[PDB]
Amino acid sequence: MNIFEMLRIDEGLRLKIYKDTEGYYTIGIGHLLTKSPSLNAAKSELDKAIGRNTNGVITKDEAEKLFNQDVDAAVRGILRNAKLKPVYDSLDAVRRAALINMVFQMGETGVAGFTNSLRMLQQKRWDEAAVNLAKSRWYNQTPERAKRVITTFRTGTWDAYKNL
Repeated sequence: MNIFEMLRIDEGLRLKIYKDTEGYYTIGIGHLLTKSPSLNAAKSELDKAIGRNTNGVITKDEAEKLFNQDVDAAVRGILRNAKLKPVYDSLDAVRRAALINMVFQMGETGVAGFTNSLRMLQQKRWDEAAVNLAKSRWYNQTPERAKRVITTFRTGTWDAYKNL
């Protein structure tokens, strides 16, 4: 398993504009288009994103190309972030995938806010950190996905995804 397969499981793949769990306009593999309520604002961001008149529908290839960029941007974001970088550097390869997953979902800013959890991860207190991460809107809102990510941090294995 790898970050790509992992995220592909957590986000799914949709070739037509859809609303995400928060009610926002999304397409492909969890690619947020706009927080705006206008389907029209969404289609416009979409076309700009793809470079063609999509009319709200994209191909598998287009979806994947957006996905590749988003993963790259997630990694680079962590590497540039002063709160995130040190945690990332401290982690083994599987857990690193878990931090990338959070960042792809909630943005750099969002994850950087999990101050206490970040400190625990850095200190390698797995169980403690898993408990702290669960005390969040994040866990409350998307508990199935949050549980898979948390288990990944707790065990350092891909068990939670081997199921799926």
